[PDB]
Amino acid sequence: MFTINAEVRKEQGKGASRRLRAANKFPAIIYGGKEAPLAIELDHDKVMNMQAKAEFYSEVLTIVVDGKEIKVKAQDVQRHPYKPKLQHIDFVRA
Amino acid sequence: AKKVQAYVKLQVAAGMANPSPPVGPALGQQGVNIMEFCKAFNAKTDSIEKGLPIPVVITVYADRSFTFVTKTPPAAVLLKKAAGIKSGSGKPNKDKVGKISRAQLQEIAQTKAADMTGADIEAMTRSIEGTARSMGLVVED
Amino acid sequence: ALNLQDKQAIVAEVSEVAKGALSAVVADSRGVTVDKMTELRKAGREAGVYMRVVRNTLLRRAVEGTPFECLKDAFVGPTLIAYSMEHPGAAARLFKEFAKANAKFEVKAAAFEGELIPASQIDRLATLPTYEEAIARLMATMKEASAGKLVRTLAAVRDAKEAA
Amino acid sequence: SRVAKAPVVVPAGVDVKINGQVITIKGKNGELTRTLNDAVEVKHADNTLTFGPRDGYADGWAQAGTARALLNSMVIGVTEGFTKKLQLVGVGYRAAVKGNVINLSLGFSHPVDHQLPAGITAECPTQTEIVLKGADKQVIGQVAADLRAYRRPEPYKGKGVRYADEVVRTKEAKKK
Amino acid sequence: MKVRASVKKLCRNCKIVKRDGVIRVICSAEPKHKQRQG
RNA sequence: GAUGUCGGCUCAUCACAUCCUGGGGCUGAAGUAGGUCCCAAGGGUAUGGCUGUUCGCCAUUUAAAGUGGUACGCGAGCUGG
RNA sequence: GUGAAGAGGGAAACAACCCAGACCGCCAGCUAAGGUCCCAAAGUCAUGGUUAAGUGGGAAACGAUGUGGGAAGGCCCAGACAGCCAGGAUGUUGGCUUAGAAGCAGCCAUCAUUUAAAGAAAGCGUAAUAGCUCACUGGUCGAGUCGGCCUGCGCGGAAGAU
Repeated sequence: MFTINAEVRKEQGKGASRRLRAANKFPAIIYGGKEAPLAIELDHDKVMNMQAKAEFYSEVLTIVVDGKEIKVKAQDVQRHPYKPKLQHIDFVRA
Repeated sequence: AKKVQAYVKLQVAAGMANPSPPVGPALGQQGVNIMEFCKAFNAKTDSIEKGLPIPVVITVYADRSFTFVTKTPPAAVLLKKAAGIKSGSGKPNKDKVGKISRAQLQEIAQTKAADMTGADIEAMTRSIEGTARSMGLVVED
Repeated sequence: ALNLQDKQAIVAEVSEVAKGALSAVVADSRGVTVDKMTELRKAGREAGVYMRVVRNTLLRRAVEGTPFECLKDAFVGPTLIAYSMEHPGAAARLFKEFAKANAKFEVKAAAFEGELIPASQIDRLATLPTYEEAIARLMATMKEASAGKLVRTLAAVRDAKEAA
Repeated sequence: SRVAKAPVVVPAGVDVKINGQVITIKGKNGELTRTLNDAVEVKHADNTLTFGPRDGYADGWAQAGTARALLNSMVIGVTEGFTKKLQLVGVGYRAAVKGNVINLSLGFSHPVDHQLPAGITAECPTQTEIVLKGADKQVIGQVAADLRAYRRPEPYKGKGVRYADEVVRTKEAKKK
Repeated sequence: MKVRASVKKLCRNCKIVKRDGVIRVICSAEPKHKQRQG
């Protein structure tokens, strides 16, 4: 359903990641296949109102980063300490 | 509140609406004087049998003006009669207390025809099917 | 767009028949009342005339999706439509059955054999023998004027010479 | 919100006079029929009323439907004259008009001295039935609302002064 | 009527209306529903 | 190197989550009356016995016999029991 | 860490708080935590968003039809969503139960009819038939509207010795 965008990591680690969530972004990853793990940044509230309809999980994702598309389905979820809001999501290739 | 109900219900034998209890409370509550209704009703009942329930559907307007429609005897009365039963089972469908043929059902249907809204004489039969079904008569093809 | 199909199907279902009707009648009631509707369902199945009560929302999407003749200027506001594709006279009689239980100023328009009929003209028009009874009355009008009238006149002159 | 976009188009020979936020309706057969927008701005234009947000506010839609409603109400007040027919159920109460005075009983040993405002008038056909006259939709119901205050249509046997929106639903007695 | 706290719909004609800083249940079906604090 | 205790009188004072008149909703409240019930500190709010004593038991007043604090009010006042 | 074994600044103040570690003298400037209308020294600061409770600047469970923005999306002038108004029908006051038991006292059937259409009924309410709202049907109606979620702000909950 959803057509979203991503940036390739300027900065990685816990120190890095707190300054993304300060600016209302968070990180993510696309693993699987014969090919390398694609580490990405997303925007938090770009997805937060998408995954409010169940179509985020029933249908595959258009995620474009450095103009590359490989298609993606959701995996297990990392959550903030006191909100169901997304601290980090895992993804698998489709 | 205007205090209107459309298509107010009665089912009563033709010669017994003088007392209020056979008629129940609802006619009073829509403002139809029970005595006045019984007189208006008697003029078309002289060809009806004593004790036999006659269907009556009333519309009452806001200003307590009323009009009243009188109907041919029930499907429920005719089916009890044709089956030789005084009363229903009180349990529909799972308890059988008799059976009724499609060919008897079609005659029950033709006696109700002028009230029936159906476009086929079968359509009519299918409406009275469920009257047989409520009273514990199985509807055989 | 709508999420469900119900509203879009029913526009096509009326449009087919409503372009088709040889007479139709577009009327006002805004709460048609079920006592009347049932007696008009009852005598419509005698004449094979069909009747629908229908929203101006359905009809206005009908004017957009489909071209109409002689009925579409009358689809604004509260509307019943009684219609026949068969027996044109009975369709126009249906409004005289409804006028027995209702107000007669309520027609906005009619169509008759593709003619637009205004709200004031139909009340004369509508007496309307059906197409078989009409054709036979026209056919008698010409058979009579051809040879019967000639003789009427040839008699009337012989009668004046007859002296009493 | 459908009704904050409504342009009204006020009838012929009604004068709707704008001091900005006080808007004043005059015409034949009455005086002091008026409306105040206080949160929102109403421009009158030539006759197409335009409703929007006011300076020094944050608040939205709240007074803009009211202003449309209340102005149209007042334009019909002076144009046709608003509905007049009042009545009451219950023995021995009355509402018999004699001049500026509405005559009633409340069982009291003092005269009740229920009186009509100087800006309205009334008459009576029969001793429990009232006909009120004026061109203001607010006032006629305000003097009715104080005459009902402690004689409001009861939920049980319905007795009260009856006009406009009414709460009575009827009850049957307790089982014996 | 009970004074209460937390405002709820007592019936389909409880409109629920904010008078001053407290939400009141105000109904035009039944006077039974006039709930004082919300 | 002394912040020292109980109950009652006299004399009090302050909090209202009001004993009562008062204004008002609901009611399975017809009205009445009661059940349910909100605002309200303004004002009135009983006595003899036995016990160290509040509370008790008993006789008794009036329409009535309240709620809470005060070095658990008040021994540089009293009974100091 | 501080006091114990330290002065000064800020907190309505204090023997441990937060900043800071008094050699003295100097009507000297900057910075910290903290502040910037008057007490009282400095911003009634510029731009945008929003509430109307002294929330702010006092705390929870809890709740709803309190109120706005936002992005993503269904509905969406070809007519919305919701109310208000009018229709709510044929068998049929089905069978049992009963004073009548009739959509709404109880229990069983949970159906069929001409229908563009009306559940042998979702919820209310003196036991109840009632009165009422309700989809669905059609008016009024000609523009925003609602479910989910992010988010600013609210609420009542929050009654006592001076």
